[PDB]
Amino acid sequence: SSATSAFERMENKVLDMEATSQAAGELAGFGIENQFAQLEASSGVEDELAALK
Amino acid sequence: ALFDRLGRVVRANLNDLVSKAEDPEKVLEQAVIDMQEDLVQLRQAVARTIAEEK
Amino acid sequence: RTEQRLNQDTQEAKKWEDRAKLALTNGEENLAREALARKKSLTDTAAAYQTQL
Amino acid sequence: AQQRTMSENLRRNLAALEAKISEAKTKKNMLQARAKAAKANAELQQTLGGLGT
Repeated sequence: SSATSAFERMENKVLDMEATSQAAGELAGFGIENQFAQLEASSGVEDELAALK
Repeated sequence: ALFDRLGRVVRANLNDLVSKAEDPEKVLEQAVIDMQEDLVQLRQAVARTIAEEK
Repeated sequence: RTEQRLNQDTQEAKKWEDRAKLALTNGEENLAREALARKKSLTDTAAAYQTQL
Repeated sequence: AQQRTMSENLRRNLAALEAKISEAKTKKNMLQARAKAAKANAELQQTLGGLGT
C-alpha cells in the first residue's frame, strides 16, 4: 500500500547519481559563458558599422 | 608462412600451364579485338555524361 | 572532403552574420542573439576542419 | 521549480551527446584511412623483407 512511500526514497537516491553525473559534465567543459562573451563583443562592432553607414 | 608458400605453388603451376596454351599470334589478335569493343563502350560512357552537360 | 566541409561552414556562418544585421534592424534581440550563437556553432566546427585537413 | 531543475539537467546532457557524436564523426573521417594505410603498409613490409613468402 502506497508504492510512493518506498519508491520515492529510491528515486531520491537515483537523483544523487544524476547530480554527481551533471556536476562532472559541467565542470569538465564550460562553454555557455565562452560563447556568450563572443556574442556581446560582436555587437559593439555592429553599432560602429551601423553609425558609419 | 607455410600455407602462404603452398598457395603460391598452386598458382605458379597454373600460371605456367596457361602461358603454354597462350599462342602468341592468336592471343595478340584477340586482345586487339577486345580493346576495340571496349573503346566503343567507353566512348558511349563519356557521351552519356556529356548528355547531362547539355 | 575536409576542404569541402570547411568551405560550407565559413559561408553558412556568413549568412548568419547577415541575419544578425537584419535582426537588429527589425529590432528583435532574440533572433540576433540566436544568429550569433549559430554563427559561433559553425565557427567552432570550421576551426576543427582545418586541423582535420 | 522542481520541473525547471529537472528539465535543465536533461537540456544540458542532450547538448553533450550531440557534441560527442560530432567528435566521433570528425575522427571517423580520418580513422578509416588510417586503418586502410596500416594493412597495405604491413603487407608491403613483408614484401620488402624476406619474412613469409
